Amino acid sequence: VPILDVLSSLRLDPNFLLKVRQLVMDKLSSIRLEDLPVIIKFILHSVTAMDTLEVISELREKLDLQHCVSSGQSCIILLFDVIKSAIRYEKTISEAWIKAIENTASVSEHKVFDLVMLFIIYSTNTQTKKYIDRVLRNKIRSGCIQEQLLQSTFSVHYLVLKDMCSSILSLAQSLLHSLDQSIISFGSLLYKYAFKFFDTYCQQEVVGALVTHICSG
Amino acid sequence: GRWDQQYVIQLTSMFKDVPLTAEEVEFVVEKALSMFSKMNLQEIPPLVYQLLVLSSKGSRKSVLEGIIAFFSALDKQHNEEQSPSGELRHVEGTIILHIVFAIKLDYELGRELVKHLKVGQQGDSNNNLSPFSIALLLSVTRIQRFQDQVLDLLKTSVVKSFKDLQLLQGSKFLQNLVPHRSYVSTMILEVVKNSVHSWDHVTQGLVELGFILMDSYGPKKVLPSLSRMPNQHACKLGANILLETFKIHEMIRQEILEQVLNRVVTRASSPISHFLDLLSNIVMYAPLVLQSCSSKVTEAFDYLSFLPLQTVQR
Amino acid sequence: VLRSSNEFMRYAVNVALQKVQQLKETGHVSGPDGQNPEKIFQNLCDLTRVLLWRYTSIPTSVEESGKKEKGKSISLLCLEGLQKIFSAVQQFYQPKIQQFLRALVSVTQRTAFQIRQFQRSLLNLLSSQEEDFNSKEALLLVTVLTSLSKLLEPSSPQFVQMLSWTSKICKENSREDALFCKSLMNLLFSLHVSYKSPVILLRDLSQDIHGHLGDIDQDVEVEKTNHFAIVNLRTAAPTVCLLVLSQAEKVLEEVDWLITKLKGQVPNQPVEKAIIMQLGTLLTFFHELVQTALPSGSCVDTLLKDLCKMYTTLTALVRYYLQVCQSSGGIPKNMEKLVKLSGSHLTPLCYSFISYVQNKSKPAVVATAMARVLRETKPIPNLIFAIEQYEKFLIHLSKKSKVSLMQHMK
DNA sequence: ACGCCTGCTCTGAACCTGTGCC
DNA sequence: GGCACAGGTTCAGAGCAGGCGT
Repeated sequence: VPILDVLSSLRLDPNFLLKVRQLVMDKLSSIRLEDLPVIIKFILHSVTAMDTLEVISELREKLDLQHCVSSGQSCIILLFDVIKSAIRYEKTISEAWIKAIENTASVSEHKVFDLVMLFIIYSTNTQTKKYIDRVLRNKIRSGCIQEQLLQSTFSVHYLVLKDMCSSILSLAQSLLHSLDQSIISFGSLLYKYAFKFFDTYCQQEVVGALVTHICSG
Repeated sequence: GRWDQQYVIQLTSMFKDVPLTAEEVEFVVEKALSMFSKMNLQEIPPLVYQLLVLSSKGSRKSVLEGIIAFFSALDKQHNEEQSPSGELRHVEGTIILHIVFAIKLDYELGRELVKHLKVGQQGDSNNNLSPFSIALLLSVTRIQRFQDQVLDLLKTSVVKSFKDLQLLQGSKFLQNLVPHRSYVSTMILEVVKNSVHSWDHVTQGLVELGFILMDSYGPKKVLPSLSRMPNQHACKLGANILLETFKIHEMIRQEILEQVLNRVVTRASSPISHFLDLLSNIVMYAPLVLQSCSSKVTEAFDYLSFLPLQTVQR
Repeated sequence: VLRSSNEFMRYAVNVALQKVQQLKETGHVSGPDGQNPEKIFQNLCDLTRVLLWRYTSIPTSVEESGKKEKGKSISLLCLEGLQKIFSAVQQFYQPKIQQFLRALVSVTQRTAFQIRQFQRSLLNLLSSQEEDFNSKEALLLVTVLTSLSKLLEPSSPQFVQMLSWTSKICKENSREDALFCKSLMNLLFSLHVSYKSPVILLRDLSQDIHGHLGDIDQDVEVEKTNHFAIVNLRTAAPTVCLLVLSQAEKVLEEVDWLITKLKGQVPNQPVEKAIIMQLGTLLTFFHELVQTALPSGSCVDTLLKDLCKMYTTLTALVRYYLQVCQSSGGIPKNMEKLVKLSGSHLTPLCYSFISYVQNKSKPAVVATAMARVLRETKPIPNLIFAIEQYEKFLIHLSKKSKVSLMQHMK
């Protein structure tokens, strides 16, 4: 942690700083949880326009969210916030995140984080709204993203997503207007979890949009 | 024949179940609309609901032209009386919401509304739109399909408001001819003034709208008159709406502030004078707020080595 | 000690010019108490008082300096510093323009009182000397008047006498410098238009231009200095041409907008009559310019371009009368009149001028030359195009209101 | 006749020539 | 003949006018 501060404020060669950055990420498995946040910011300040996929790709593999479990959930939130603040501020990072999830359409063993990031990035970043929905259809059609993922997301990460109420449902409304009962199944399950876990306002919006289907669709 | 003022609504709920033609539904509803005038206000909303569900197999142009022409007259008469507010705000609102829950199931309802509220040529926009038409649109921005369409109209109209008036105020010949119909910033602001009685849907649209104008027409030509002034003027407006909005609606003034900070912070990739100039006058009017939003200014400072100097200073 | 050394003075002058220029570019100047707007407002006005007083107390005719030091005359520089002050207070401190003139009753009366001074100064500058007149100081007096003129209220008595005086100066004086003349006419129109349409004015300039330059046919009698005196061989030829047609454009800008809003509608009758009266008057303007022997630069292009834009407005008008005239039986004697002159006087002289200009034919990088000449070949056709597309909507109009408007056309 | 794409028109910036003066 | 201001010229791109699919 402080080392990180010092090596940020010393007068150095960049290749050295890269080397040490990887000397983090190999042991990113191995940080005590509290300390995760503070590193990750550095990594996403240690990004140039050209370093991006490489680092996110490794990180997108490296990062778990499964491993990390009341201080746990608080620290996880801190995490997503820090990310939240990064992704807020680099158009380069948001686009590249998604290009380095869809390049992992291949292994149908890709993980929880690859939803939560989309939903976050949909909510947070708006330029991408078309793109996540394209990817989400293309990936779920492929026999990737399914139940076991989406169930797992809203059983542990409700409190993350509570915030992204309106984001989940903009999506759910985008999915039921489709063909292919695989897609519409997902867009439904969306509504079921949305209505189970969120606020009463979210519940009202669920039934609101259900009616809208029933009378138009 | 004359309708029993008491149960005119209940009679209009009967043509709901009969199969009719266009001419038939049109005749019955234009009479049900003649009847708003000779009623109490609090029963107009459910009548409007039972008009719309009829208008689903009938005239929509007519239903919404009626509600709009009626409330347009109402608000003008409330204005020149000021030169029954605490409930006139409940009706306008409840109606916008009741027409929302319909355009929700009836995507053609929305399209006919929108066609009705086109600028097209600017002479239709100086008889069409209103301080009520626009609360209604800026509720409508909440429908997922409809947000975008709506905003785009408002924004582009906004500019002409500046361009007519700007080109008008160059010239005396033009001022002689036109009897000056209140212009579009004014109207949008009178919404905001009306807003107080807390129809909180319109707000999502305002805030959305407001940063659209500044993000759109910001200083970047400046790091003419034609491509300059009705874009600065536009920007001013964005700012003007939000500051006035921030003053009124204690609920919103968290996420005006964050949405500013957002655009302030990582850029100076692009200029941001305007956002800091707003940011001033936001915090100048009521800076208790940042006590409530303290996490967010904390994590503007964590970029306060990378930020350029003139920004950081201000 | 310091009053003996003239150089010391024109230092502390140049310094002041540097301060005010610095304030324009950034909201603040250099030193301490150069960010606190209050203090800058204080000083500006405190500087102003003295700079005004110098110029007042000491004219430019009391010099013993010669050309080298009259290029940096202490008088001259103080008016340039005035100009930027008056300028840059309107940029920032538009609210305190009252406190600003309280340093020198509403805003407009103080305006007039302050105007008269510079007005008379300029007049004495001009009236006195011809031989080697102060171009610069006369011109930037004109510029200060222009900047500050825009603070008079447009219906005020002081505005009326300003315009009267303005146009009167343009009507009397010779003044061979064209950039000078340019500045006056600019100021005249900028004032004039926010009282009324500037159309007779354009007419008058064109009649004087027609008078002075001569005529296409090499036998038409023209001289009309009588209207406006600040028009020359030198002046009117590249300059008052571009401006007089520039001001015609702003006419037809308003007329295009008029017709867009009118066709929205379908109040009407008065607006049509007004538009046709406008168009009739400035069709006399186009007449005098066409008959003129215009040189072949932007002068000829901007006439031919504006004849296109005259005809395009006439196209929008005729196509307007087609939508509506089917429903009633329209085209009142207003429009019949306009169409008559647009055929009888206008169109055939369009042909005789363009034919004369293209008849007129009296080292080149091949690429640049090819790019230039095939750019410049469009507008003789765009005029013949624009005319024939007028004639189209007139044949359409002739049939679809039951009046044969081709009985007028040759 | 409404939606989508392109290309044209404006706008000012910077470049370097072009010509007048000493 | 060199020293200097003004003009016009090419550019470079923003941002909307209008031809062309359903």
